[PDB]
Amino acid sequence: DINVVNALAYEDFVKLFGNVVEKCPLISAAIWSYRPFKDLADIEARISEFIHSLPDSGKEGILRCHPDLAGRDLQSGTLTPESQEEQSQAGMTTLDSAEIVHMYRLNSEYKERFGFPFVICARLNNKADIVRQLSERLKNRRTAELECAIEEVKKICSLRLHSI
Amino acid sequence: DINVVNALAYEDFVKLFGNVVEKCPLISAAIWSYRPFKDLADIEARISEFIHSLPDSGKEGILRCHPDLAGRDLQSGTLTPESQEEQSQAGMTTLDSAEIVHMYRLNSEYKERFGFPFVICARLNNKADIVRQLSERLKNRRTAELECAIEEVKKICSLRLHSIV
Ligand SMILES: Nc1nc2[nH]cnc2c(=O)[nH]1
Ligand SMILES: Nc1nc2[nH]cnc2c(=O)[nH]1
Repeated sequence: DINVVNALAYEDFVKLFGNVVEKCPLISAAIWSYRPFKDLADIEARISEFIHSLPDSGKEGILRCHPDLAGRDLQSGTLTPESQEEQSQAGMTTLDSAEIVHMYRLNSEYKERFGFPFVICARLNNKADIVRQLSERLKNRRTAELECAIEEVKKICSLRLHSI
Repeated sequence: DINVVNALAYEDFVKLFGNVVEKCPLISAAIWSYRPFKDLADIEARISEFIHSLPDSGKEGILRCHPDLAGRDLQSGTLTPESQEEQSQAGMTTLDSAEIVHMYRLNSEYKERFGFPFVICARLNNKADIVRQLSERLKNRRTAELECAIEEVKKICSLRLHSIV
């Protein structure tokens, strides 16, 4: 109900929507300035516009706020509730020993190449697609990869928003 | 050592500097793109330029990530380690029932007017100073207050950085 959303104090709006972009409450806090919203699509569009207004470093920064697939946070049970649901859904919590090592190596190569973590919309992909995509995007030039990666962020955000 | 800072993996740089702007690790994460940093001043300069490049809503967003002085999070013991230290140093952790209620009302008026929390460099102000600032700044136009508040965020950030040093 967008009417209830529109009457939210900023503190409650930030509590409700503060993690639609992983560890970036500033982004959802910002868009509250554009209330009232027509609908959830309006909120989505504002978030996309905000991300797009950022310098490249800002986009890279958003990426760096995301946890590795199957990395330290997943293994240590210190993911945000959203990342935990997403990573479980993509098969990350039931990887075997060889798969864990493989994800480590792939993540390591990616982050060494690009200087931010590998991000892919987990809810839209299964385990096998994830590995294929890691390997494929590993071949991208940095500018093209930044665009690709941010598109994945925007997909994650849309799903998060619609899960609320 | 700035050499040691420059050698940090982004994951470690974010871990160390991720809260120099309250609940805004994104800012520390972004500026790592600009390494090597010449010095501490370069880091602060990159932080300042990043914030300045945001739309006004982004600057408001940053403000909205800060907890109220003496507010719900302080009472619940759920402030960030830095925020707790800053507010304790400013005398917010030893207010009586009356004071706790009074902080609430001035903050309510302010946030209703401006649409973001009252932010002041707390390590540079005592109990009384804070109230006077709140009452004076309540008079500002919104355009001006945003600029005033963001300057305070940058002061807080500067001192958070120096504490790490
Ligand atoms: N959905 C999703 N994709 C990711 N890509 C990298 N980390 C994540 C995560 O936590 N969730
Ligand atoms: N230093 C400091 N100033 C503030 N102004 C409003 N909240 C805070 C806070 O947590 N710390």
